[PDB]
Amino acid sequence: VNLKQAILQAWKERWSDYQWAINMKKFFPKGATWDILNLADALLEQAMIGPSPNPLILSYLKYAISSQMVSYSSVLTAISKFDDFSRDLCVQALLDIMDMFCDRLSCHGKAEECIGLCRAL
Amino acid sequence: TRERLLSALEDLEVLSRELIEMLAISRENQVLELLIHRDGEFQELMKLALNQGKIHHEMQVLEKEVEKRDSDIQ
Amino acid sequence: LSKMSSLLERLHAKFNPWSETIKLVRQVMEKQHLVSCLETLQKALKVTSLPAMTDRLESIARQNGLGSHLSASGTECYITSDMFYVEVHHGENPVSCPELVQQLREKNFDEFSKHLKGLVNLYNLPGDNKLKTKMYLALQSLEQDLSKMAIMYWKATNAGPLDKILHGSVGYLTPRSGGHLMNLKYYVSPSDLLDDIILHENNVSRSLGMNASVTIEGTSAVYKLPIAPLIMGSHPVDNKWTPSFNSVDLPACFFLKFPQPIPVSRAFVQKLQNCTGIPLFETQPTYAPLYELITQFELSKDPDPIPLNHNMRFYAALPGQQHCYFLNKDAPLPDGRSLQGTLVSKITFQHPGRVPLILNLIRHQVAYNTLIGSCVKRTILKEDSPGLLQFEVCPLSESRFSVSFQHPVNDSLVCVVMDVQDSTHVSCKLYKGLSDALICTDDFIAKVVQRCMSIPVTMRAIRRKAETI
Amino acid sequence: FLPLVHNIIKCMDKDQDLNALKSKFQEMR
Repeated sequence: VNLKQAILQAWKERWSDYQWAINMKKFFPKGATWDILNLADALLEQAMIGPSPNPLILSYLKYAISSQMVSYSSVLTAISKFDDFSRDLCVQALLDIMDMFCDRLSCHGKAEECIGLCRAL
Repeated sequence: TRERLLSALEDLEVLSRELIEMLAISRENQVLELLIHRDGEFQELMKLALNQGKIHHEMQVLEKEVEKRDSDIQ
Repeated sequence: LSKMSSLLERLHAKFNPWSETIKLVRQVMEKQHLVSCLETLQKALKVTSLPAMTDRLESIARQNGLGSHLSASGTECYITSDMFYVEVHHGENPVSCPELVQQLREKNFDEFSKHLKGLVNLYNLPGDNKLKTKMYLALQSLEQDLSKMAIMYWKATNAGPLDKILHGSVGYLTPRSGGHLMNLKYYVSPSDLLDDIILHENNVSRSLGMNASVTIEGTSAVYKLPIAPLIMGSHPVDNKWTPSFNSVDLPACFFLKFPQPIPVSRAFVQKLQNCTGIPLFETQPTYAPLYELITQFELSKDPDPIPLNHNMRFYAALPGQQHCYFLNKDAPLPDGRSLQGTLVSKITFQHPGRVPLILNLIRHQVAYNTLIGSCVKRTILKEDSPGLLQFEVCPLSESRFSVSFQHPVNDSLVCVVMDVQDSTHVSCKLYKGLSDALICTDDFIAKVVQRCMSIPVTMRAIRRKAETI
Repeated sequence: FLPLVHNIIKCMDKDQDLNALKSKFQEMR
């Protein structure tokens, strides 16, 4: 039902990232580009609870960036809302996630998405 | 039961003799295990063997008494 | 089959006698070590009166390849090297051990046989002759020093036996008796102190806990060891050791053999080396994930024919609720290498000075193994629809691990990161989202764990406390 | 019975024919 419950079921029964993608499609008929539903926010919240991120939900977010499920703008905003900064491991994970899409950073959509990418940068 | 005890006795004697003879020729866990198994059979039924005889003597006394009683009654 | 063939051979002999066989043996004699060994076997099964029980003691001698000389019926002596003892080299007969006397007076010749085996193993020492006597003298000095160090702790604090075992200099120490060498009890796990609420008293069982044995063993390299008691002068708090040279370069070192090999992590090897310096594993052998080795140690404590085939997904059943724990070996540590460790059976220390430091590191590694070990179980939890709460253990760093579980009331994942700072001390922090229901108070969980035992158990308390609120 | 057999085995280990004959008489007993 909620995105938190779907991600958490994906953590409970060990789902590989593509099986997570399929079952995430099946749980939600309207895709809504997954950014209306804030996929990046929920994945970052339930990945960055420990002192070190659990590699499962980070694998889910890295697949959801490398495959184009989630726009770069929602990821950059959800990265921007983290701070805390006392943990170096979560910060290094966020910088590897930024190392994925940065230098590429190419929106192919409406101009409002490009303005959103500007504000997100 | 008597047959079983006699068979155990014969097996024990032959196998013990064979093991000792092989030791003598040199200067046998199979034989050893067989020995302990029938030794347990003989020992457990040797306490029985002794009591059986005492019980048999008692039975003979009882039989004599019964016989007398009957003959007297007749 | 073989028995049937033997019966057929007996039938053939009957057709052919025992007297003839005896005559044939006599002819062969007129015309060995295995027959001697066979004698001991059939004399061990022999059990009769006191005369034949003295021949059973003679059987025990040749069973362990020992030499027996008897003066009168009362005294018989088994003699090899310095291992000479009499049931009525370089030392007086030490004691009339009640242990050995009780076993012999009662019908336990088997227990006496085990005790001789222990004595023979202790003196399996290679060396030569005068060197063996000196090497034994060094072991005697180490034993005296270790005993004094234990006495100092008892004088300084009148601690109960449990405190000494869990947090004391050296450990509960039983002086060597007969074959058994000195045993220092490094740790007594809370779950195993309780059996089916045991109070230790001074009657603490030899195996009721984790025990390590101190002994001298020959080495390829040459080392300098104290040949006389080195605690000539003792500072009232802790101990002071007079410096070496007395000492001699015997080709051996003191050892701290562990009866069951303890899985130890690469980080511990470095932390331990920093103090002693003696290479812990010398010739670098194999080094795979630590969590696999921890599972093998826990699973092999009780042996069963079917391998668990866990796939690192151990299932645990508890009074309330059902839990499944994934040990998550292969999770990268900050360095990028999964926790890797190798079983250690023998740790070698020249003097006891570095021993207090080495033991404190070992106690911490043993404690972490016990908390993670408590989860490993042989559970066939198949098709479990109710409960089956699923937790995963990840190695965040050497000495730290995270148990991750779904929030008991809300939906976000919540993780408790536990660090085994010391053998008896673990510090745990609950990580919970900004919007979440206060799951637990870190102190209440601690009280329940200390009063009871293990960590599969800690997760139950966290769930129950949250639900009660 | 078993004691006599063990005594015969001990005699074999020491070595006799007379003892084997004694074992046969023990079997008659």
